[PDB]
Amino acid sequence: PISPIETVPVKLKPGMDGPKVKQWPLTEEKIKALVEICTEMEKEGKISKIGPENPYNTPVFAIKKTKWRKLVDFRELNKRTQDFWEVQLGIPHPAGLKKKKSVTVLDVGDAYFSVPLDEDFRKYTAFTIPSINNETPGIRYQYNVLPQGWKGSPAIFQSSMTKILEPFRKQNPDIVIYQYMDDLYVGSDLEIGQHRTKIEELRQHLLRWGLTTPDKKHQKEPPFLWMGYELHPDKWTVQPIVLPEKDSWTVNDIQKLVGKLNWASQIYPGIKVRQLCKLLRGTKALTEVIPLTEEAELELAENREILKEPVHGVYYDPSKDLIAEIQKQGQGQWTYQIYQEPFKNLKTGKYARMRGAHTNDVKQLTEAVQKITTESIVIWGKTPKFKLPIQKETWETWWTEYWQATWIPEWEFVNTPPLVKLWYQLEKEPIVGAETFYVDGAANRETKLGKAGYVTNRGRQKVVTLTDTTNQKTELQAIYLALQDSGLEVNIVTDSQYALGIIQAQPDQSESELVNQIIEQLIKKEKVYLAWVPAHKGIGGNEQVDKLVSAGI
Amino acid sequence: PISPIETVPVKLKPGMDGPKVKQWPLTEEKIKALVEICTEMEKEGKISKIGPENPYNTPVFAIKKTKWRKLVDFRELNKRTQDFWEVQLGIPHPAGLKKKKSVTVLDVGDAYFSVPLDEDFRKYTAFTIPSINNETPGIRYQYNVLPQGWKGSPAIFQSSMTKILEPFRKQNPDIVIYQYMDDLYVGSDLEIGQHRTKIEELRQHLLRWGLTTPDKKHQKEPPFLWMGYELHPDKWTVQPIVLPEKDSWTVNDIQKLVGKLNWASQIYPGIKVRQLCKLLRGTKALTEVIPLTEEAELELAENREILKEPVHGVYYDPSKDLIAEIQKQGQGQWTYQIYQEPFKNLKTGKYARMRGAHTNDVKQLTEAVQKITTESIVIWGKTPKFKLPIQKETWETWWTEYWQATWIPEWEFVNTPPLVKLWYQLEKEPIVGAETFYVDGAANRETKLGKAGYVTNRGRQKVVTLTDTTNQKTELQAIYLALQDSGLEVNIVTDSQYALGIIQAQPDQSESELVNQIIEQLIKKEKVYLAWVPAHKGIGGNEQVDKLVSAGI
Amino acid sequence: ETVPVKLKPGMDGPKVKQWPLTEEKIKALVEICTEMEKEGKISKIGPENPYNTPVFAIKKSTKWRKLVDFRELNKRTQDFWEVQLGIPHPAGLKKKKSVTVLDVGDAYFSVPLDEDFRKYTAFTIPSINNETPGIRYQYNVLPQGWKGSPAIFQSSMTKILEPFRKQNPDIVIYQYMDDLYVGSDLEIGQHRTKIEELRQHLLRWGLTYELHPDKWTVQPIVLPEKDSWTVNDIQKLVGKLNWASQIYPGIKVRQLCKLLRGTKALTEVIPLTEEAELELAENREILKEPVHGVYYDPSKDLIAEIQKQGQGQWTYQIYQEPFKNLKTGKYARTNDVKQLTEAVQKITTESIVIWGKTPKFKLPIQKETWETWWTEYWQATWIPEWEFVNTPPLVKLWYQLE
Amino acid sequence: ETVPVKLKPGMDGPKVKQWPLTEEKIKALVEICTEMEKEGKISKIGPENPYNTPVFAIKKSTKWRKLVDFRELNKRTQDFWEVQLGIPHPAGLKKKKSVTVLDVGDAYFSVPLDEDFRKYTAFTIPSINNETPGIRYQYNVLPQGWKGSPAIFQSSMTKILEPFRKQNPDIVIYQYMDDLYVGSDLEIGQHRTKIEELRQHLLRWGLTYELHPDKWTVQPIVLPEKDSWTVNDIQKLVGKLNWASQIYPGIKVRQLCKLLRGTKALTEVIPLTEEAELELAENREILKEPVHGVYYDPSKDLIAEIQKQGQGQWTYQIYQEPFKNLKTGKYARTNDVKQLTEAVQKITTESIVIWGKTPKFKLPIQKETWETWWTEYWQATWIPEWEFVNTPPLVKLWYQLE
Ligand SMILES: Cn1c(Cn2ccc(C(F)(F)F)c(Oc3cc(Cl)cc(C#N)c3)c2=O)n[nH]c1=O
Ligand SMILES: Cn1c(Cn2ccc(C(F)(F)F)c(Oc3cc(Cl)cc(C#N)c3)c2=O)n[nH]c1=O
Repeated sequence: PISPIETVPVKLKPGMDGPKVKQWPLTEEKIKALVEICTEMEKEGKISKIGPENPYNTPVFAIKKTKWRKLVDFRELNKRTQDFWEVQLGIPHPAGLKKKKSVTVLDVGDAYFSVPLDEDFRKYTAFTIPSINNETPGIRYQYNVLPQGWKGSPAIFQSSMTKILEPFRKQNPDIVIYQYMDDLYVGSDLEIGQHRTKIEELRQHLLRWGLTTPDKKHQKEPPFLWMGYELHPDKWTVQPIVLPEKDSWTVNDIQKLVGKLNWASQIYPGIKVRQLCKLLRGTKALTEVIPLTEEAELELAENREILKEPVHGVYYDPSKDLIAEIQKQGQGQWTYQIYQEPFKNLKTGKYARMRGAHTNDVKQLTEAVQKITTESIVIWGKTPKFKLPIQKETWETWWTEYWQATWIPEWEFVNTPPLVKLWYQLEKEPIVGAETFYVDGAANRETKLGKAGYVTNRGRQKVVTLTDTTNQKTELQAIYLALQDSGLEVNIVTDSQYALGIIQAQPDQSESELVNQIIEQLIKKEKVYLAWVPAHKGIGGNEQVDKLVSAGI
Repeated sequence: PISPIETVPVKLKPGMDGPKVKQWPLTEEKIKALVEICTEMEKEGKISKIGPENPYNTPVFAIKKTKWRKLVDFRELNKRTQDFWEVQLGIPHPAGLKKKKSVTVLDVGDAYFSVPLDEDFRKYTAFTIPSINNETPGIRYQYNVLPQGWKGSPAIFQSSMTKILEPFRKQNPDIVIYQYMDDLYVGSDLEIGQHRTKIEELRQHLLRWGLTTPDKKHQKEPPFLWMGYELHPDKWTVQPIVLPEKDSWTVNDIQKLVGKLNWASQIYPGIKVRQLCKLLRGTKALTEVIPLTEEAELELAENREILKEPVHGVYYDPSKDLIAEIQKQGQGQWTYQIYQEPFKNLKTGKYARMRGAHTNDVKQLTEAVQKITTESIVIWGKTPKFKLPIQKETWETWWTEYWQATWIPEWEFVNTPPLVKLWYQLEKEPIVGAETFYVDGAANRETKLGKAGYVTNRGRQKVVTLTDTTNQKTELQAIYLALQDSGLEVNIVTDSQYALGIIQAQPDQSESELVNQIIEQLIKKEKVYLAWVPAHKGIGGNEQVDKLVSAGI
Repeated sequence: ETVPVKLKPGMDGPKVKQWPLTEEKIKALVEICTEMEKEGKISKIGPENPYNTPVFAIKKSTKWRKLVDFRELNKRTQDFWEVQLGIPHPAGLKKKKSVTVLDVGDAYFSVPLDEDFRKYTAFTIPSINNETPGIRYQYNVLPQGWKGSPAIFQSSMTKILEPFRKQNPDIVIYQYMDDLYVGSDLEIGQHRTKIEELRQHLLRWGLTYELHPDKWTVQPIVLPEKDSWTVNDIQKLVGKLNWASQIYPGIKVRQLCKLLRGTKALTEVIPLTEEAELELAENREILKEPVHGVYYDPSKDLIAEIQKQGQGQWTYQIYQEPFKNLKTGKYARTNDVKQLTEAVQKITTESIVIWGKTPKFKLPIQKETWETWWTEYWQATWIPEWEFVNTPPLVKLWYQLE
Repeated sequence: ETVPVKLKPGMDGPKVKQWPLTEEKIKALVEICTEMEKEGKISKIGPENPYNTPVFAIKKSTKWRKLVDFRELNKRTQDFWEVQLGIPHPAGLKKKKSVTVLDVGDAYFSVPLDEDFRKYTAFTIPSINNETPGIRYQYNVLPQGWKGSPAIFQSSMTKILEPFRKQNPDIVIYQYMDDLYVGSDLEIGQHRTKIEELRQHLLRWGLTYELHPDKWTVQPIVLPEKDSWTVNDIQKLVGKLNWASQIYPGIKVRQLCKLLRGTKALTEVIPLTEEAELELAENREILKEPVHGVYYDPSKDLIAEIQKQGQGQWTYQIYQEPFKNLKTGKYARTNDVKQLTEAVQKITTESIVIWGKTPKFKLPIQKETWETWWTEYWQATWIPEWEFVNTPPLVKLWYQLE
């Protein structure tokens, strides 16, 4: 059964002509198998016989199981075929589905074969069943339907199915038709009666357009085991997850484990993968065994505990609003839950990213909010109302004072420790009755040797020497030096915009241990006033500390 | 059945005392289920009843399927238990197994339970079945055998099984006993008769030490489906690999695909994952769809072709030598095969790494040789003889002239294109009748603005301005500038050890597009002589180009 | 009668992905597009069209409008609209006391689009939770947002404006994309009357703020006036002045640098000298006037940099060569993204008026924040090119106000 | 009678993984260990020992020897062997005309090891293809390779050496790890006779090259002697001299720098001046003598840097402060790893003789190459600490020879 639908006019890439790939002579068993198969296909209208006037060729192979299957190597035709529009933007998410009284799963039968192919394109799908020891002219065919393995098949199928459903979608607007690959997912809030009736009008309308679907007896019933999920009639979950137990974990065993955990994190709250991902760093062989660290073993144990009892997700109610709750889990780890009615979760998730080298929890929380917002727009067409573990005062202080434009949509504070806060604040003006440290750092580009030091207005001085260092590393050393030797109240003068930049952004975590040591000093202090001067312009204490660090550079 | 073997003296971590974790009151169904299970275990000698004089406690849970199972949360005991020696160094590789006439698979029955536990440690495994609504003193037990989920169980089991096998290993040195988890893999070159006889003496010797194994009827027969491999009697392979076909590939679908391909690359030659791994970069959501690039689609197609027909691996012959053949596949991609008899492969593999920012094929080949050497020592206890796609002249030129100590063990050239070669060579001395370019680059640390230029001995001059640049970027711009404006023969004078370093190592590929443009210029040239001078020491043309670049910095 | 449009050789049409849109915006677009299709302005398309341009819904008024992002298609058709059919930019427009902006985009619906170019105008209406594939369409007529539309239509625009121009020879009319910029030296009442008159001329052909560019006075780099100056204050001043010398030729700072001698406390009061005060004033007089030596090169791209000053104020600079400022300014007046959106539109309008080109923006915001939210406050029918930057800590300080 | 050994508080014993070994080396170790176990020197151990130290098999002679890498255990027991039981280093040893090295490691087999320290000496014999778990063992006696062994045994060593020392008061004997360094000013025949005499004293207690340290003359930084000098050659010379000034105090280069004026060709001949030649010779005379101001700080680690010079030659420098060279030198004489191994042992021997400490090596080789192969050529009973570096392109040039 092949659809009477208007074909899609396919073209080849500009400046390109069809494939002319020589057929490799095959064994006798392969040639017979292919003749059997091609005669049957030709009989059903799938392929049609051609003459040797057609100049194109695409290779063919036959493979066994004890049934024979025809394989066509469409690599060359695909390289020459035009680009098509991207099939899907993304995949449906269960948490995005409404609760429907009745739901029918309709898998289209031999989908690609039920769809014609542009007349003027058919020639380029030419293939040759070779004769025994390639002595006589081989049998030559071309496709009439969409060939399997060809670049344009997914796209043309989907568009034909779209054109076909278009009128029925007008006739029944209260019927949900999800289009996914060669499947239709039909949901309605009618009684079993009117539903089975509505399914049949669709099945029939589909048949008028040469498309076959299963009947009430061959029709699947919930729970649907779709794409790694279980779709029950009033709940959803991820499919059974089994975490293996090993004496020795290879790179492959951990990669697989991380994947299953990540997949489980869509509905099971508090899944953590940090310590486990840390092991996969500095990549060794796939069969190579990685010893589990205590922190990785503890992470695996905590996960094992979450998964022991099964958790499910709820469906979407378009009338009720969406609430997103976020919690800080640990070292750059965040976890969230989206519900409408507390605490019946539509979905869960995690955020554990590194947007830079130096950040704080305020930036990480803002980043997580953005990511949840985006995801919500995709799944539900709207933004959630957030419940965040940050006081409105902490947020307002941060955003007003920060150089970067930042925004969180409708949100409200929720006392769920650990709370997100700023761990120190720089002074807006210099401290009276505080020693002024003029810091500097210089490193030789050749020797990679550097010097870090300070000169104070109280006469004090210091210089340390550093090996295999940079100017940036020495400029941070000089600030740290100034924080180590000063009291609880300092005025620091640097000529480094780089270090100034880092510190002013109020980081609490860093990829640098030097920046982490600086952070600890800043938290211990009562008052710190950082200021900047241009370098090599003969400015105060800065010219003095400059000659001090430049010695032996 | 519990082994009469001498126990292993377990300790707690210094300064730590046992767990005292309160038992959570359970439902009646859970308490009954646990009493049923614990009475049975106690009857078999697995657990023994204690009094409330013991101060330790570990939580217990019961879970259903319709059978009830006892779960013990040993997280706290594990945190307090001593560290043990690492169970296995790595996992056996099939290509490392000899071809044995007869092979028996012996899975030990309830392994952990068949092994006692240190008397003085038993107390710390205390658990409490709570009473109904925690009213009366709960039932209290402690383990006598190795508990499941406890930190020391894998280690103590393996060492007990080692001590047990030790005498039998003396009595039968010609019998291969592979120890893996709670399994023994026994192979010999005896006739079916003497083998079945030898298996029984082992089974009996094991039983004298309270360890039960299956009998001839319950004994598994080849092909063995072990750890993702198929162990046939004279060949081995990876287990069936099915590459899914999708309209839309999510981050999760690609991660799973890369994994299966990587696993297939152990025996299927020429597997490529570069383009597919490129897609996984700049990490998006696990359910987020990634559009396949043309280069990724081509890579997927090529892989699909390799896998269509099944490939197997051969076993190891200790008398014959090992040959490793390496081929350059593409953009930092390498593939290898290890055989003894051409071309009957023991195993295959790939190398596609980035050991730095700038490399060449000579460094990559040396890196691949090292990795194969290591792997061979692990699997077979010896190094292979290499067949490399590099002429002995190219290798000798490279190693003699390179600053780094480098070595390839016994190797021989094989003409298998693409051949590995050096694409350019710097002059050992300055060129007569060639223009001398004195190059320099300077960038302001504050503005991030830079200037790149040159001054020649032929009077020529040039200066370009750069945005959001560094000194390193400007110093490479200045060299590129000098290569763009010069003829086929140049003498370049830089003050940058950094750029000097890169170029002298003769790179052909780089993480920098600037370094790649420089590379193209160097290949086009006939002669290039690079030299270095100290900066800011008032040297020749260098002081002139220094004032030129310093303008507006 | 269609004008044949050609892409730069080796350059293919846009293949830009569609941003997720809210239910509200999707419904608004389905209704708009259902009507344009009924009127034959756009047609549903097949999979054989691999091209795509993003579509959004704005308010611009309490009615939903369709905004198409032709930024990619514009760069790819650059030859056609800039050299083949360029709309010259009048230098007089920036000189007028009042400039009014009128949307003329509805004029493009009349003129059909070259049948062979239509595929490049493809766009998709997304679908919540990927229920359905998107609704795909391409243009049959000149589209709003494509720079090629006014390029083709400029001959038809000249005929429409011929009487009005002839009767008001001192009125400058300039067409940028979907808008008409109308400048005059008339009193505000007379100007507003001539705009209403011009709208009547447009009304006969189916076509249905003010800005005061003479009053566009650049914000100079401001130096403080003080009684007592601390070490901290002189250090802040030398910092600000040392940087201004990169832009302005003739900035001296040695007399100020002289005061800063030895390892001193920042809080310590330092007395002013006669030559330091003279240097302070000579630089103060320079910053007042525009920077000497900076000229617009019509072959180079314009860049705009914006800094968040807090308290609802934003500063900006427009240049082609970094620090070689063609214009400087400020924007004032809740929401950081709304305020930023607002400043972006203001700066763009000023650049269209002064040079006939939009600048490439360096935005002090995260890509994702900006991408999720800019459409909630955007009201212009064009979209400038943008990139995301991490503002240097000192640039904000050096461009501060009072 | 056992001496109680204690780790630094908060510091646990070594948990170092075992390197894959070839079948040949595994068999060699199984046979060695089977015998040591029979003699009660080592015992098979249980899983309750979480500690591990790498084991290797060398040749050092055509007989396989067991080498245990106690580098980690040594750093962890540093307090015991350095301050609690330190073996003083004689300053006179480096002054003797001949120093002979004798292995005394077999002496440690007699003395039992503190029962509570034994667990820390754990090591594994690996298994090809992970057939079996490794064969695990720990020491019952003082182990060869652990710095605590000569520390404990030094009282027993003094008794053994008391007669020989008393009869040869001008013979210096020093114990470093498993070796005895014996120095004298006697003629080579007399020296060799006194060594044979000393071996007899050792032979009564169960104990069974030469170096010429007076002849250790540091390779100075060599400046070329030339008729005609090109621009290239002066540039190479100023480069070499500018760097030497960082090490040597009193290096002048301005007279040489003077010659390099204007944008000139590298191949162009430049004539020498009277003051340039005087500067060239004054620096030449300085490099001859050792660097003034550099002294060994016994509290700091020693570092050794090695450069590959090609043609079988290698240069090296020993310092504690970068470029503050305590010693410089060269090694000459196939295989890069073999040659490097050879130089490493030579430099280490010289450092043990001069300071009583091994230096931390910066090796111009890939971690993996070095780790796979160093054991094929290693003959010393100790192992120095090492790291892998990417040699600066110019350091090789500046330390070159003739
Ligand atoms: C299970 N279920 C529900 C949830 N639900 C709601 C609506 C639809 C609709 F038909 F509209 F697509 C569903 O159909 C789907 C959708 C997808 Cl993405 C995959 C599969 C499969 N295999 C089936 C659906 O599963 N509501 N009631 C009930 O029984
Ligand atoms: C299959 N096979 C062979 C190859 N071979 C050779 C030796 C052994 C020996 F017993 F020694 F371990 C084998 O036993 C193993 C080893 C491992 Cl790692 C896993 C499994 C499983 N499940 C079985 C073995 O499979 N030779 N002959 C033949 O039939």
